[PDB]
Amino acid sequence: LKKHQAKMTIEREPFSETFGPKAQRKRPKLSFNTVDELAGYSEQSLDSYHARLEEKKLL
Amino acid sequence: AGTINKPKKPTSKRKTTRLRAKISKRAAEKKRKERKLARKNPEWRSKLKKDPGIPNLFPYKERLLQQIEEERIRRKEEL
Amino acid sequence: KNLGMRKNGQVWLPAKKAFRPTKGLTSWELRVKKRQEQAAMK
Amino acid sequence: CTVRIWLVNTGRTEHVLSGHKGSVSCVKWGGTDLIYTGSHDRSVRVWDAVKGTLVHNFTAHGHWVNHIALSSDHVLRTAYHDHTKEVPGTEEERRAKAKERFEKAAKIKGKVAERLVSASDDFTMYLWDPTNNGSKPVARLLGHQNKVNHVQFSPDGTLIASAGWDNSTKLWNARDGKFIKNLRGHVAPVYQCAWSADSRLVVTGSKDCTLKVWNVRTGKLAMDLPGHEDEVYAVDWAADGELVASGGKDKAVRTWRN
Amino acid sequence: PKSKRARVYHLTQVNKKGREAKERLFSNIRETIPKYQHCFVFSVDNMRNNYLKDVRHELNDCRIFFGKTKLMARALGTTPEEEQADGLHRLTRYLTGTVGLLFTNRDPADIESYFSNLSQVDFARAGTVAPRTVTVPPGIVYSTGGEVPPEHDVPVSHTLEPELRRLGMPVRMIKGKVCLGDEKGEASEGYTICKEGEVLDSRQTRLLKLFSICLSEFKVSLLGYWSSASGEVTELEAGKTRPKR
Amino acid sequence: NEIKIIHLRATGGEVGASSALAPKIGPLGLSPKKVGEDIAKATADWKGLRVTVRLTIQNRQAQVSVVPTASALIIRALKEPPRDRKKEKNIKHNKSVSLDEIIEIARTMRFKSFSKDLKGGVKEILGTAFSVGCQVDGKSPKAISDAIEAGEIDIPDE
Amino acid sequence: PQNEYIERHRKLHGRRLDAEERARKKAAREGHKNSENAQNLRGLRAKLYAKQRHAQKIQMRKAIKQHEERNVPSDPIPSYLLDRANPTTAARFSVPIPKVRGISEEE
Amino acid sequence: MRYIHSEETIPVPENVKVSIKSRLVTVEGPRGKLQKDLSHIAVNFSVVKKGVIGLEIHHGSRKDVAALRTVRTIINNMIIGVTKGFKYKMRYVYAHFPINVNVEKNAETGCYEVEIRNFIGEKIVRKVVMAPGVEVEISKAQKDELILSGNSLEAVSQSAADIQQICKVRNKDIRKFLDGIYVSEKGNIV
Amino acid sequence: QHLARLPDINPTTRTLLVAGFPNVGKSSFVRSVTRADTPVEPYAFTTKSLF
Amino acid sequence: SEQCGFSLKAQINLFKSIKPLFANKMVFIVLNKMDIKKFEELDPEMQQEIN
RNA sequence: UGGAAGUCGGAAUCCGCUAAGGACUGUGUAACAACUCACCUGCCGAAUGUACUAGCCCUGAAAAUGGAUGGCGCUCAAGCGU
Ligand SMILES: [Mg+2]
Repeated sequence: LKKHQAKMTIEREPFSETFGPKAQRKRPKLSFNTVDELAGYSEQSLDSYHARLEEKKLL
Repeated sequence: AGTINKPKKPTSKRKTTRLRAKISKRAAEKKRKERKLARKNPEWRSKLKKDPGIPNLFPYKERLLQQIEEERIRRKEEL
Repeated sequence: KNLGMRKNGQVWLPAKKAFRPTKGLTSWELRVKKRQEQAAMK
Repeated sequence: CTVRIWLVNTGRTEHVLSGHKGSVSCVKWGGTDLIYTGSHDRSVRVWDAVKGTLVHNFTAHGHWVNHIALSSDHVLRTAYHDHTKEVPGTEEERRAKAKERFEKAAKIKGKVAERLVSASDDFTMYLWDPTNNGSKPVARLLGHQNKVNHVQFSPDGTLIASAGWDNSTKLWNARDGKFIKNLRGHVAPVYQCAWSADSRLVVTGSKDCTLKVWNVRTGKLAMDLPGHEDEVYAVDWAADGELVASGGKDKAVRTWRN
Repeated sequence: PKSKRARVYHLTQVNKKGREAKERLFSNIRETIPKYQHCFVFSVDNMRNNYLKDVRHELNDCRIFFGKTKLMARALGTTPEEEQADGLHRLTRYLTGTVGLLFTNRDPADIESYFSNLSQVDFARAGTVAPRTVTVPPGIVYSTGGEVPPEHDVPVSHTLEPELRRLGMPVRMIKGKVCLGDEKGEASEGYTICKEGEVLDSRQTRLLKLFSICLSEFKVSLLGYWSSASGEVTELEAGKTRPKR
Repeated sequence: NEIKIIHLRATGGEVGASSALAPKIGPLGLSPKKVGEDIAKATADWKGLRVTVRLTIQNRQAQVSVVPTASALIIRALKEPPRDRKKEKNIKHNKSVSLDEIIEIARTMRFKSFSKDLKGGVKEILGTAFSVGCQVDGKSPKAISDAIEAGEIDIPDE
Repeated sequence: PQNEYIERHRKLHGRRLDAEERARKKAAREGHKNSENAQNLRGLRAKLYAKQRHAQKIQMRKAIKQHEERNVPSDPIPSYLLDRANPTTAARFSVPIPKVRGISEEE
Repeated sequence: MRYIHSEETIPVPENVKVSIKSRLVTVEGPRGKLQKDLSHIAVNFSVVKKGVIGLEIHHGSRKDVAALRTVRTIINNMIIGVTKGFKYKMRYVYAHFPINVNVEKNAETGCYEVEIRNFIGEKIVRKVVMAPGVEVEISKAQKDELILSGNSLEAVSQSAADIQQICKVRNKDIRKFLDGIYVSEKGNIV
Repeated sequence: QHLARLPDINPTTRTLLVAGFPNVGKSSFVRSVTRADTPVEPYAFTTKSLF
Repeated sequence: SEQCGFSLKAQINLFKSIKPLFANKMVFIVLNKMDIKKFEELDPEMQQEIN
């Protein structure tokens, strides 16, 4: 599946329709559906970002 | 380009004997090769070529066509 | 004075005529008659 | 991108179902008078056939929806005709027999609920129960390594067979969508599959110019049917199970018997 | 001649008309001749003539032709031998310049009263004498150029500033506004588009049209009409004075 | 004491048509909710259809009317099933409309038509219906227009 | 600056005062410039220019022909194979290449 | 093809005196005199009519025939210069640094000199010396305008082009930096 | 090109974040308190990117 | 004053909808355009909801 | 479509008035507006337009000591065809 995800996305929606002078993309692709999910996802993302910063600082 | 104020090395129009002989030999070989290809040519050729005809700017084309009709009717009557 | 606008802004330029170096060799009536003969022969 | 409903006696259009952004590639008509469409705009829609209005719109597929199948297709195709070979006398009791067969095929937990499977070019399938689950899929069927061309429920409603472009036919439990076994042996993409009436056997016609009959309870290749000299495009099994028809690029109908 | 202008091929829908349009005009005029009692000739000289659509709509029972002058003259017939009806070749002497034909069944008095009472103020074309002096005031340039007061006027669009400079106004862009000199109306005088009694040129008329100032009037002048019943041409006041060929 | 005429496009049966109007009628002194309610009341006949609405402004109250357009009249005459515009998108007007109500739409649009006769008005309405994408009498409105032009189908005069 | 700042400056201040006429004059000189390039470039640059201009003429002629002809699958496949990328698809047991150039042992 | 005879005509106004000798054209009017040597073009001059100057080429190629149009326009421009004159109006615009323009007339040479300072804040002083016969005036009707007037269209337009080309923005984005001096109007003095 | 024209927002500094519907005065407030050249216009969605 | 083109009820509804994003932050509702309509001119029920 | 009015897109692309005008050729607007092109009329005035063919000329690739139609030089030739 991840062998073909990239070409599958490009076949579903090309580069020119996504960004550029002739782009038709209006809705983004989100991993959240509700405001509560967005808040939880944001706080988990901040925690993961801080953890990775600490790992790179230790390394 | 700065050709006038600073010209480059000239290109010699003076030939050499070796180059002349090689060019003549290769021209004769190409002539023989195209003769062979003309002999072995698979392309279709018409038995009679398409004649261009009478030019339009010729002033007496219409009277010439009148004549041509006259000899074709005369030949049809004679035959 | 002139009433029109010239595109390049050189308003002093005169009203130029067409560059026809072969002008005046043949007449209009003779050319019409030659047109008729040409169409018939074609 | 439209599905038109025609009155056969008059030849006139009653309803036009539009709303798809791509070509509608597959249409089914259920026994609860609902029209299911799958399209190349990656969507599967459920329409009310009486009113001509949209009921459900599923947009879970990631590529072209190639085929859809209902859990009651086998009985809806044959109506009141069955193994008895005798038809009822009048139209009312014939319709009653047809409705009884549809309900017996479509009962879930004692309630009539048609189940809809959709196969797509995103290598996957989705299983839907619009009556009980709404827009939430029952399961996502995963495991094909290439595009899934054809999909079909068994006549007893317990199994689902899928044919893929990864040279494979796969078997799935029709209730929870879990993978069961892989029918391996084709060497070119499998185009069509068809069930037997007793749900023991599935026949698959592929691009490798062959038909293969698979025993699904044992999981093995029961029979191999060569003879086509080119690609096989259409395969059907008779409702009484006597004959199998195949047709394809070799221009000749081939009929197969025991 | 290797050195020549590259002729532009237009990738547009509408093509050139040719002889088919001329024959169609001939056939339409010759088929509208027998259906009407009077044929008026009218003139609209040095006028925009976009109100002839409204004239056609208001005179829905009449037929109006506004094609080529020579083509309409040849459709009617310039000599008694080739004329379509008796006495039509007398009517062709008015067909010079910008003319039109009006086939009608009404009495001529209604037509004359209608075209005497029809008045429409119009944008002046080049060659017209300016009736008054028009001056854009110094400061911020507005849409009408000072015809309506600025408290009711709207600032002119910023996309017209290169066109105003090309037409000769020394305007500039100040913080998104088109201004004549300074924003406070200083360091410059007003811009006189035209003076009273001055023959307008095309640049001045273009400036007037951009500023939506109308200095002329759309008038349809009837020269003369041919009646089929008497087979004769009656001349009118405008056709009495207009030159004929 | 002046009259201000404002033209807009609205969908019948909604209030949010005044969302774009409220920037400009605010300085004019109009109430956005009042003019939205007036627009909805005037366009309740044209539910689900994009229609043209004229507002006349005098003494800081608005009078709201609906200007008939050929496309809106044809889509209304198609008698499509009701739908929710947020969930039913990319629809097509592929139903059929009869030539008699096409003539009725032409009679309604005579006040805008510059054509000399009702035959020309009917042909304009047929071209508009062809652009919409519907059928006339089960056939293509271009085909009925060609039949009317060639004389197979007659149109009543006025 | 941020976002479309050059467009905002373009809207607030315009162009240079000679930009339109200057671009018009350059586009007018473009024909003489093309002829000078055709007659004056040398070497590989000239060869690439001539090849590019030949291609431009070919596509221009194709576009003109299509605009002239504005006012005027192959093999049967099933519906599930429609709209996909399908191949075009076009005793003496002789091989396609019966004879090739022989190779000596020294080569 | 060689054309046997080709002819051009130049009308001359009543207040103009034209003297042509050995293809040296001297045109005199109310505003002064202009002089142009046209001996690089093979042309026969004549007086075909009172107030009309005739130009002939005999047995000339197409290029030689076409050169007569250039000669006609040059002489007509000389006539327009000595009757009505030529006038070029230039506007200098700036964003932040005001452009300081000083116009002087040099005593020993008789030509005008234009000094430009503070162009985009530069400390250099640009100096352009006008062609003789060209008068430069800082306008009083409008803001930030120069007026270059004269009898020679060549001299007036060349002086305007020199003023335009000395103030070039260098190594900066020309979409953003709009500073410069540009020709705004071209016409006749009268 | 879009990344080159993107504004620089430090996510760990002192920041006022102005939000709401269109046409309520957000860009007017930002113009009045800062030096940013965000346009102020009477139509909705005048501002289409973060300033 | 509702000259933005949206109802104040919808403004309160949007604020309540995006309130879960506003945790661990400070929130200030700024009522703009007091030159058009004051808060006291608003009816008591809407003022009560805002409070 | 947040907005999209011929001119961000997808598909259709008809009728009227016509003298003629695309459900639009480009510039432009957030969207409009505005300008422009296709096409038509008025002025003017007599020959033109397009594509190919044949000649001669330019380009159609060049390194490295300073140099070669044999050299000077030659331009209605002292070059090219008869
Ligand atoms: Mg705003």
